[PDB]
Amino acid sequence: KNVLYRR
Amino acid sequence: SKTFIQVX
Repeated sequence: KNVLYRR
Repeated sequence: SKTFIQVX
């Protein structure tokens, strides 16, 4: 589960 | 699974 964030 | 959480 690769949780990434994009602002 | 690549989850891209958008923040603003």
